[PDB]
Amino acid sequence: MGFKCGIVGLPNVGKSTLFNALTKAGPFCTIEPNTGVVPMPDPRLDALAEIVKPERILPTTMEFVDIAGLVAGASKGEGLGNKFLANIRETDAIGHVVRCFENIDPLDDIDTINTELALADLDSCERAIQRLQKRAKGGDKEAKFELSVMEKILPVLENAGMIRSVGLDKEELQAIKSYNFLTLKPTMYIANVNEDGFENNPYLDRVREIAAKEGAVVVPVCAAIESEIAELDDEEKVEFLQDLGIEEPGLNRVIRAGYALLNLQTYFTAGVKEVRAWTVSVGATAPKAAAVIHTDFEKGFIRAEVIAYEDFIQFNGENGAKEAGKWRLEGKDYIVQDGDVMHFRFNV
Repeated sequence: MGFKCGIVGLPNVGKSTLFNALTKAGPFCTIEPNTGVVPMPDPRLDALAEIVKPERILPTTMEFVDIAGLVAGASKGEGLGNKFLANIRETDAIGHVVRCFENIDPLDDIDTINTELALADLDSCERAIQRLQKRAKGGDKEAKFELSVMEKILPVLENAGMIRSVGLDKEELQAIKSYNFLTLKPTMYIANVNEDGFENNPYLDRVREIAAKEGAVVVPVCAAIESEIAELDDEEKVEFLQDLGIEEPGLNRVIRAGYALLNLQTYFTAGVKEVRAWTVSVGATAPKAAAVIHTDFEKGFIRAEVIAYEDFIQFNGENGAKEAGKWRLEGKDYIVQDGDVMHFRFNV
């Protein structure tokens, strides 16, 4: 959708251990514009590879961005050259690291940052109201429509609330898109714990408590335990894992949780030459999905040949599934499903 999640956090909370784990680890694809770009870790790839035996395997990517600058008075601070807020502006969602062990209600911590986001949005909202008012006083119908949206979010921002928590409809969103409001960015909590934190943890519970209220995802990592795995060899690490019920780097969970947060889904193409993960927004039709591969699919699309991920696996590839009849022709309004194995036609 834009493809950036910004990692934010209070000064002593592991943001750093976590974003370095993420940077270390960034088949035959060379991605090298990577101030936080990583390959999506997706075990569907290898599972597909096992059936298909492709020469190459091409995951997709997730971009994370480590938000520079100081938090404590970001809103006032910006006039002084603080970039916390502008940095957040260049992203599409927010992964919000919360210290979830001792050395204080987690809410106070989370509030420290949300205050500064709401305060900046308030200032935007107030300044907009002044301009849009004078347009509307002059009969300007669009400006009356935006203003009325401003006037719904204003008192929410006055009270440190999030624009994302206001039930605005699509027309309403559409009209305020251009403000690039910070408190409208989707967010998930990255609850950072001790290598022994997952368990009976009053902190982590209170964060889950807080998230439940606003529909938010919470993803526990131990950035301690996570930063370890990260300065071992390619493979000189396997034996490190098993030692508990984490079957993979708990980091892979944060990568996938942020890919979701940006509303992204994967579909796959699979053949003897390659298995590739392809990114589209949730709810894309096949033609939108397809246009990701080539731009003439927009107009040129004829059909999608589609197998549900679960069938491709079960029936061992495309001739299996065909045999079992799980190989569908789908059309212009088919809504791509997570992990569909697709082949697109622009000829018979």
